[PDB]
Amino acid sequence: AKEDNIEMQGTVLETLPNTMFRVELENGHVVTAHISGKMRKNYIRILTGDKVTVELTPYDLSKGRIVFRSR
Repeated sequence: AKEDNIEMQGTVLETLPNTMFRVELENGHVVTAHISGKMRKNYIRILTGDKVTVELTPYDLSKGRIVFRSR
């Protein structure tokens, strides 16, 4: 409605500790992201350079998360 979270994704540049994504965004900046928890165990597998989603907030632009497969 007003301050909602946007899907606004990237290129995986690192696959981080367990299965996370140090992603270069569509805006040109590096963000830390995880996938959305749910699909991890129907394991929809990805590596260092895959087409990730990365949803983020209005306020905190340094982070993100693979919501639904959009790129």
